Amino acid sequence: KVFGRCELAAAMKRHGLDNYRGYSLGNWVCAAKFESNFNTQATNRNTDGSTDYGILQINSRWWCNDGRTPGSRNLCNIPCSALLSSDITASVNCAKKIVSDGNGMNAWVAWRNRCKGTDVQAWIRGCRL
Ligand SMILES: CC(=O)N[C@@H]1[C@@H](O)[C@H](O)[C@@H](CO)O[C@@H]1O
Ligand SMILES: [Cl-]
Ligand SMILES: [Cl-]
Ligand SMILES: [Cl-]
Ligand SMILES: [Cl-]
Ligand code: NA
Repeated sequence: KVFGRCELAAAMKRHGLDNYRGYSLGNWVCAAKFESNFNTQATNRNTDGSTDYGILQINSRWWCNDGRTPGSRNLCNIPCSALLSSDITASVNCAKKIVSDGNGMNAWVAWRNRCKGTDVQAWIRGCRL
């Protein structure tokens, strides 16, 4: 599923992402825009053999199990395919664990390079919420 910008903002807010760990909703919408272009089915292979999954491009190196990243962790205790569902519940719950691990949203390379320090509120402008 490819979300609309305001559709995704609503779903993230319903699942309690808005200001989670101090990150306003626009931060999460911006991150998903640049990690996946709002596509819950996005996947990308990393150079070390791991893979990033779903609308927030969560990495199998640490967070999910895909059966093909030897030596990795599954800290969210989910199959990576659960991060590709049209329902973002699993991605949100895993993102809450990631952002709580001490580094905040710097765990998302696209947020760090393309959202951090910008006017992220622009990403929820015009949505009802
Ligand atoms: C929280 C998380 O899994 N972030 C990943 C990061 O691990 C990876 O290096 C990158 C590759 O483009 O995509 C995502 O930002
Ligand atoms: Cl915001
Ligand atoms: Cl594995
Ligand atoms: Cl949803
Ligand atoms: Cl922080
Ligand atoms: Na893993």
